[PDB]
Amino acid sequence: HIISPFNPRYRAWEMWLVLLVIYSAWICPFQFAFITYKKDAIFIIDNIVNGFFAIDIILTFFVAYLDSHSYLLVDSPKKIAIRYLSTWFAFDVCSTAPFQPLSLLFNYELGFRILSMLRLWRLRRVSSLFARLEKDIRFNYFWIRCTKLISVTLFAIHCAGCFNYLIADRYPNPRKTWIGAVYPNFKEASLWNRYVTALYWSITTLTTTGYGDFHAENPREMLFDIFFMMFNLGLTAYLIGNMTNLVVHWTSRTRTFRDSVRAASEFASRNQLPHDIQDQMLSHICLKFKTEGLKQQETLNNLPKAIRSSIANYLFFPIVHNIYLFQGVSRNFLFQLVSDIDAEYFPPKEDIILQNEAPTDLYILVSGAVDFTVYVDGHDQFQGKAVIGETFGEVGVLYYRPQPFTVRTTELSQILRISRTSLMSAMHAHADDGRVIMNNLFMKLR
Amino acid sequence: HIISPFNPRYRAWEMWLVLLVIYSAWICPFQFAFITYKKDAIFIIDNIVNGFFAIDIILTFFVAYLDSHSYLLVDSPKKIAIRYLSTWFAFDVCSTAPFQPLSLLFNYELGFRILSMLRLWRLRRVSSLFARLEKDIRFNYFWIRCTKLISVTLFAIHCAGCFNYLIADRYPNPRKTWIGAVYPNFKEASLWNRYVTALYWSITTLTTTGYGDFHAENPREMLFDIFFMMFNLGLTAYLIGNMTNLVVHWTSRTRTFRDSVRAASEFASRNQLPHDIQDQMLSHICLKFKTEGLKQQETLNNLPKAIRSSIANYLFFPIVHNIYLFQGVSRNFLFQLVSDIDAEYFPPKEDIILQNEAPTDLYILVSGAVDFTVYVDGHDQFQGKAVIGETFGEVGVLYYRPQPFTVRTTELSQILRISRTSLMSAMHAHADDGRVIMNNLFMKLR
Amino acid sequence: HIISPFNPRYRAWEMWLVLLVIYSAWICPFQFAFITYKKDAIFIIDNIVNGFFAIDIILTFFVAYLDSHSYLLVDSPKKIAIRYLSTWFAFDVCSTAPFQPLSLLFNYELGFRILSMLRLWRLRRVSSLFARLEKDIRFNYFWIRCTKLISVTLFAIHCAGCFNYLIADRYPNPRKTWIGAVYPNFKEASLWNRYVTALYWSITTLTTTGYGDFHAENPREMLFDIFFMMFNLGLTAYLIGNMTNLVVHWTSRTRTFRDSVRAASEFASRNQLPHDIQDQMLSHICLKFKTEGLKQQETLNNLPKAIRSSIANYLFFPIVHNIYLFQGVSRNFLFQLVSDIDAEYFPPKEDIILQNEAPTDLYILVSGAVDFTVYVDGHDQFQGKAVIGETFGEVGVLYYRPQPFTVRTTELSQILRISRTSLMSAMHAHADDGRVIMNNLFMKLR
Amino acid sequence: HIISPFNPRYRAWEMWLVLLVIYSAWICPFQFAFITYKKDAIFIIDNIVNGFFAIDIILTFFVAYLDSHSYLLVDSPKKIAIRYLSTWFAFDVCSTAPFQPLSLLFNYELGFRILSMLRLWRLRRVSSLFARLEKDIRFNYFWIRCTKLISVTLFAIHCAGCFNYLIADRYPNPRKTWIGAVYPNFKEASLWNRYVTALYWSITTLTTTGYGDFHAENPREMLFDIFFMMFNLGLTAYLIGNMTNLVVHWTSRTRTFRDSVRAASEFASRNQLPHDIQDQMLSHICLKFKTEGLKQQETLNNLPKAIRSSIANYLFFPIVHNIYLFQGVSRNFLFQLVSDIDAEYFPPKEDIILQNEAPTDLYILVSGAVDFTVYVDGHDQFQGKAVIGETFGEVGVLYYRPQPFTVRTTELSQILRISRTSLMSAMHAHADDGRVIMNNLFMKLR
Ligand SMILES: CCCCCCCCCCCCCC(=O)O[C@@H](COC(=O)CCCCCCCC)COP(=O)(O)O
Ligand SMILES: CCCCCCCCCCCCCC(=O)O[C@@H](COC(=O)CCCCCCCC)COP(=O)(O)O
Ligand SMILES: CCCCCCCCCCCCCC(=O)O[C@@H](COC(=O)CCCCCCCC)COP(=O)(O)O
Ligand SMILES: CCCCCCCCCCCCCC(=O)O[C@@H](COC(=O)CCCCCCCC)COP(=O)(O)O
Ligand SMILES: CC(C)CCC[C@@H](C)[C@H]1CC[C@H]2[C@@H]3CC[C@@H]4C[C@@H](O)CC[C@]4(C)[C@H]3CC[C@]12C
Ligand SMILES: CC(C)CCC[C@@H](C)[C@H]1CC[C@H]2[C@@H]3CC[C@@H]4C[C@@H](O)CC[C@]4(C)[C@H]3CC[C@]12C
Ligand SMILES: CC(C)CCC[C@@H](C)[C@H]1CC[C@H]2[C@@H]3CC[C@@H]4C[C@@H](O)CC[C@]4(C)[C@H]3CC[C@]12C
Ligand SMILES: CC(C)CCC[C@@H](C)[C@H]1CC[C@H]2[C@@H]3CC[C@@H]4C[C@@H](O)CC[C@]4(C)[C@H]3CC[C@]12C
Repeated sequence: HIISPFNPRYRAWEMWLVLLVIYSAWICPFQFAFITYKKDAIFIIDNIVNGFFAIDIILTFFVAYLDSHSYLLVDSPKKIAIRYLSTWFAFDVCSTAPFQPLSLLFNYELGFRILSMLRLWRLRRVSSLFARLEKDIRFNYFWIRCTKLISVTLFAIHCAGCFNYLIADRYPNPRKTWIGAVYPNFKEASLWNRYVTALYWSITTLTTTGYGDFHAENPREMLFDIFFMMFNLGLTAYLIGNMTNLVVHWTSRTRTFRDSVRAASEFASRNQLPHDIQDQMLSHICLKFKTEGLKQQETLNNLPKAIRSSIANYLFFPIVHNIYLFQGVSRNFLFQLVSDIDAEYFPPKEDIILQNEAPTDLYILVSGAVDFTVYVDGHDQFQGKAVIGETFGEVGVLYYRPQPFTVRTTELSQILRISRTSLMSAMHAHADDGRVIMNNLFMKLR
Repeated sequence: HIISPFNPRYRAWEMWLVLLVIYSAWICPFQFAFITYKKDAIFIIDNIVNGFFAIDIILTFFVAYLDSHSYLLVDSPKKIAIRYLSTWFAFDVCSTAPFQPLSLLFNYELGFRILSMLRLWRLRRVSSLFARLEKDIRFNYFWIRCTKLISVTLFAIHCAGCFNYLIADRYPNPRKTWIGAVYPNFKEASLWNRYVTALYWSITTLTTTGYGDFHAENPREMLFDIFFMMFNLGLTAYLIGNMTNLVVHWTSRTRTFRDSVRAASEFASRNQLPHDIQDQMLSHICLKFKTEGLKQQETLNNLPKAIRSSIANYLFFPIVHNIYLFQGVSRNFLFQLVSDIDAEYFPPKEDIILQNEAPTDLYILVSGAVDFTVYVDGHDQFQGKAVIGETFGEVGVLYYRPQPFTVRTTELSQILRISRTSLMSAMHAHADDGRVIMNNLFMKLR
Repeated sequence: HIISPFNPRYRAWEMWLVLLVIYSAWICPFQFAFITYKKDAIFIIDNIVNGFFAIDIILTFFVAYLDSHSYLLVDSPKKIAIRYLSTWFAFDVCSTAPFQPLSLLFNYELGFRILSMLRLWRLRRVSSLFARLEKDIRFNYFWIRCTKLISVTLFAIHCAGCFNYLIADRYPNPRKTWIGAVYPNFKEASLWNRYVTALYWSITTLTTTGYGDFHAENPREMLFDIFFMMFNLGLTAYLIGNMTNLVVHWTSRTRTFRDSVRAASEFASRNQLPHDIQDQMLSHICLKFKTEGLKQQETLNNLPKAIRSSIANYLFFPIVHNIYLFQGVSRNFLFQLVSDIDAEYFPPKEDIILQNEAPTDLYILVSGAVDFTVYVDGHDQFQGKAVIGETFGEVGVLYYRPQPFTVRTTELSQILRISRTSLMSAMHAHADDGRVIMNNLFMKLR
Repeated sequence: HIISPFNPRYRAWEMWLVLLVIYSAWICPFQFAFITYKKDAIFIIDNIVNGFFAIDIILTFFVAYLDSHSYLLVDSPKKIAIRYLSTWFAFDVCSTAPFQPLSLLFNYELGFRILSMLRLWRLRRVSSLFARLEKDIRFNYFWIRCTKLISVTLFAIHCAGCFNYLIADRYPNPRKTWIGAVYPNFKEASLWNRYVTALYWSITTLTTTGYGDFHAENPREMLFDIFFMMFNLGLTAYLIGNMTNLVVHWTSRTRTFRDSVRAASEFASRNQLPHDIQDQMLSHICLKFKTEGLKQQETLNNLPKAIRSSIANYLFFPIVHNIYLFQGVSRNFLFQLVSDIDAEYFPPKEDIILQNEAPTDLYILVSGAVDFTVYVDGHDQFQGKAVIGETFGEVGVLYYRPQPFTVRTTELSQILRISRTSLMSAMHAHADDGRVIMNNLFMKLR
């Protein structure tokens, strides 16, 4: 018996009202200044529009809302009328109520047009849409906000141009007005010439060009220009502020990358490192930026540490499920195993593990070739290998001994890292470490 | 015997002085240029205003202040005169002292008007108010500062317009001035036409429009325009800077939210997660933003860790006071218990606790339904439940064993979390853990 | 059989195309408005340019690209045509296709010039270059982006000026146009005068000056100015946003330094420290800023903790290799030793180690003199020394006893710091600590 | 034999050169356009200025500099000539060399004035001063940078005005120039009228007003305005960027404070806390902001942890030196004791320690009254006290028992905090804890 605020009916009703509001807001100054009122072909359409909003006044009592403290619903139509009658009812029933149609049919005009300028309270619904669409996900945020600013700027042009043409009509002596002193016969021309002339006056003093045509002579008009140029100063400052937000935010990523590269280059050229350490640092920052892992670190560390477990369970479980070491290790162990795996990504020709380094982490390959050569003991050649899926670092499992070989990449790779302390934290989950240790003993003895 | 600076008398005295300062600052250029001086109907009011400030000069010796290093008072009127006589006394006694009324009554004028332009030192009190109202809590900060800028801009318009009308009066050959070459008979017109014309000239070169009327011909006036247009360049840059602060600060929250959603969507569409993990991540960020917990985390972690204990004592003590487990647990234990409770809030249909997960935390419901179904062992149906107030996670109290069921939400909930390490930290507070363990044994055996 | 996208041939082919695109984009409005078409001396060059792009349409099928998910290559020409035929093929084959040369040779003009305005789709390659050069390392980032903005601004001036000269030619009554009412005989003048006049009109309404010459009289031209001044408002806001990024980013370092100095001075002058502690704090921040160690800390702590080991191995191994203590300590121990050394840098006259201070760290000198004097027990003189390479702090190795002397610098120095906990972490690497302890015993006994 | 770069002689020599550079840069356009050259009264002064710079060319070989990698000196005049002859020698010896005085005395002019426009290379010294004064401590940073921008803007006005007056002189037909068509007789007027007219033209198109006088008619002049208005667009954007930095940086502190208060008020009014917890949170943030402890925390935690020990040794040693507990505790213990003391500051009426709270920290008063009342057991009245210097919290030294009383402030205080873990860390420093424990036993037994 109560209409939910997420039906397909009510949302299409709102968007039909939004098109109707845009119609009313475009007509109202153009009706206020140029055209007369006694003819009725637009009077019909205005009365129909007032009928639609009078229907909406009734129908907003049947609609549920979303409360702030308790969520997802408010029903039982008490407190709905308390919400609607306190916040938005008074100005809506002032705006919806016809006054010109009663003045026309009762006895009878300028004081009745000002009562028709209250139709602009209907323009809150466009603000409610541009509040919804920023916060909705499935839209470009830097498109909606510039659309909002273009809407406000175009409406300011329109309303100011029509009001100045009004104050040019109502004044005796057509000469010494802004349009009279240039065109001496202007009331006999069409609507398109007068409307384009008023619009052209208004935009040359909004966008602060100000050629020198169409300046003011009438002192009341000379008074209107003071308030309009104050308003244009304020709005132009606001517009430059929004475009500064769009430019600062659109290019933050590339600027932060170039900061990191400048800092690495100053640190390198200060201490005079030869070539190799420079190329390692700069290529490693280039491949941190091509796979943008900084936002990955932040947004993974903002997750509630169970959804990241389901992420790693999707990504790395069939890779860890088939290794040299792990054979029969009881997948209910693997669910608690997988969730601490921290992926990584590595440049080519970066010496990963050097000879006689004290061990720190397991390096499961997921892709990419690896080339191992003797370091210090062997001047050149020798042997060293590992292929997709084939782990290494299995010396420092429990042997606690340094790595035999050198580890230099050939083509780029993706290397998982279950480190030493993570392994020793996995040690207390016993009765399945026996299978791992049997795989170690039968692994190395063969 | 010494007036405190927080009386209701002295604050109303200051605000009466602020209205008097605004009066003096509006009159002084308008008196300096347009009107004469020999008539006395405003001379009376100016002498009365000088009387009020001469009273304030005496009365500021009886008032205490707030020192910088030691707080809350300085009394004993030594060092009050040392403060007042060193900082603000000289220019105040130069500004308050009448010079035109002595020139009028002594013997007698342009050199005496410049001595009346020193009345603008009285305008420090408006700066003191706009320093107080930013730092006071009970006002909108983005309203006060724009009011300050509108005040400075309007006063610049006013003073520049009146000074240019002065330099147009004092020059012989009324033609070849800015107002003379357009209106040849301008000294015979009223005050309102000349004042609106001067104001209209001034605003078309402050807001950089510059139509082309009212340009300068007199070379001293052509010299005045150089300094005024330098000043307008500086002030327009300052105004755009302040509106950039208001726009960058007004929309930081929505922009940060949309950053987080873009980063989550790039991380999802890079690694090709199917649907479910995307919808979990995006709905969890949407319900971190509807209940803005990031500012909550920051401002709770900036608190001195006793007021947050009183906060949690108000919020969660009658909820934890009535549980399945806790029955007679000696509320002086509960005061030390409650202060480490970390609240949280959760989306619907997010699988909270999965089957055979190694346990981490207690999950006391505060609201919201919970639905538990068999995971892996059971393909569908089965049973699992918990209602408002009914805790779960009571397996991993001391049993250290994985959870039996799956835990999926149905409608959204608020779930407290006293985690495993927090429980084991609460273990050393003994002689009341016996009641908890008896409640465990009689709880599970039934 | 497939051309790689990193050959020297294909890159020079692209840059030749970029010069050809700049040629076409400069000619096309200037051809559209000023000159005729029936003569053929430029028609030849345009057909040759269309030939070059028709060659490029074929040749872009033989070129490999870089995929997003898997890196470094895509070969095997399937999916290359799927990439190229879906993204960029349609507008390229619309732009490359000649239509004016077919209109000239088939039967025959304004509707055929608009088909020649589609040559501006060729201007995507300039956007691809200005996307590459920001992300490439070996270029100044704040030079490329301002070059991009100057390019867009100059092209807007050019195209708007030529389009307004077109709409001034095509209109009957040469008077009441923008160039007709000032120059009554303008079609008989040269190209340079008309082109400079159109360019001069366009820039006085792009850069919002607007003298007052050359305003519009024709109502269709009065309509064109509305769209052009809207566009200029948008572009001027965008340009101010980019220069705000350049100014905020160019002076962040000096502003952060001056923040730190202001905060230290307020903390000093609040609590009334005499002189010495002020000069120590301020000189220490000055020598943190002359050797900018903050970016060093950040970018070293962002490194993957093996490249920083190779850095410290290059920088400090021949310094630690020759000390009082270390003599025969088996350089495979030294590789694991060096990587935890944290360098530092110190001001002169800063009291480094005071008398009877509980010990915290080893202080190996690398440069700079050190002067030690008796503290408290000795009023003045006494003795204390250490020279380049000569360590101190060797009391608190295992003796766990306070330092004997005071340590005040004379000229500035660079002092390594292997702290107490780092030494005790190095203790478990035994069978070579015996040599260190023998060097201690024979060191102190002599 | 080598002049140090920090003598009082050489710095005064540099500042005399800076005044001479400002003289040359102001004269050079004004000499280039307005005045003739054959008279000699300024020719003398120019030759003298060239003599001063020819002396400086020699004298810059005797001066030491500061190297980048090794600091504080470079002597031994090899590599000084390598620095000076590579970087700055060529353009200095091109600028210093006279060419007009040789043209005047050799045989003989426009091509020789362009050789005199190379005197503007001498203007690097003003850039070196405005690089030094930002980085020097004893100057306001937001004053120097705005002075730099005003200097560049005024010089742009000056040079552009004089160059346009040159291109107005050199053209035949004095009518159809910018100054000719308004003043038909302008070459017969003085210097002040022509100079003010050129300056007034230049500033109305720098500050984008553009009245409508003084527009261009000569096509070469119409070409000059294009480059000058491009330059003014660029410089106006740069100026707005710098004022945006000054406004964003000048009001960051108050804006951050108001952020914290808005976040606390939203967190309070969301969860509906009654009054008391709101007033505690808001008054505690107000007294974190009146004594700005956030910058204190940052800049103390950036200190090298020995200077902060000397700070706490100056601030708190004679306060801790005289307590209830500590009597004879051997001040060489006190030097290691004091350095971990963390000061704090507290609002009035904030309940500091509640009844039956599990203890956390010692609370030595340094000022401010304290009022203790019974909590829960006692409804009202009771007793509780502590005065300046009199510690409390001495229950939980080793008794590990909750506090007896409640602790509510009356007037604001400053309370040191040596916490529980800091005390237990001080426990291993024995052979003087016996005196503390004797003071405990004789303290409580009395
Ligand atoms: C041709 C006819 C077209 C008709 C269709 C157009 C009608 C659309 C109408 C939408 C209106 C809602 C837009 C809104 O809500 O107003 C923004 C605020 O506007 C300002 O800047 C006002 C600064 C004033 C300048 C100071 C005055 C100086 C004294 C919110 O911006 P926010 O900060 O994002 O909330
Ligand atoms: C019609 C009559 C109305 C009379 C009533 C109005 C009187 C009110 C009067 C209030 C005055 C106090 C306002 C203040 O204090 O001046 C701000 C600073 O102003 C600037 O920008 C000055 C930039 C100059 C431009 C460089 C010059 C270029 C060479 C502080 O701003 P802050 O940074 O927030 O402190
Ligand atoms: C004399 C002849 C010279 C011919 C050579 C010049 C041709 C070069 C041509 C390069 C073009 C690529 C440059 C680009 O891509 O367009 C930037 C975006 O431009 C804007 O600002 C457009 C704002 C519109 C204002 C709103 C309109 C208001 C309704 C990207 O900027 P981004 O943000 O960095 O990506
Ligand atoms: C009346 C006679 C007075 C004579 C005395 C004055 C002589 C002083 C002369 C000082 C000069 C050094 C100042 C400097 O170095 O130039 C700043 C940079 O200037 C710009 O903005 C240039 C933007 C160009 C706009 C793009 C052009 C668009 C195509 C550094 O600013 P920075 O970023 O802080 O380094
Ligand atoms: C002189 C002339 C330029 C005046 C134009 C000013 C407009 C910018 C004014 C006229 C009516 C105003 C609208 C009417 C009230 C609206 C409801 C409010 O919840 C949001 C702002 C809201 C949408 C206003 C925005 C600003 C408007 C559109
Ligand atoms: C050419 C014309 C535009 C000059 C107007 C400049 C004004 C903006 C000047 C004139 C007098 C100045 C005021 C007088 C001194 C005031 C005391 C000081 O503690 C705060 C600034 C303070 C309030 C000044 C602000 C700027 C004012 C109001
Ligand atoms: C009224 C007149 C000023 C219009 C000029 C507008 C120009 C600024 C428009 C005209 C053609 C447009 C270009 C054509 C399409 C181009 C491909 C796109 O991938 C990047 C933008 C891209 C390069 C456009 C940038 C903006 C241009 C250059
Ligand atoms: C059209 C007219 C407005 C041209 C004026 C442009 C000036 C802004 C140019 C003219 C000469 C230029 C100066 C000459 C070279 C100087 C050395 C360099 O290390 C710092 C910039 C440096 C100081 C330049 C700054 C910009 C100046 C002062």
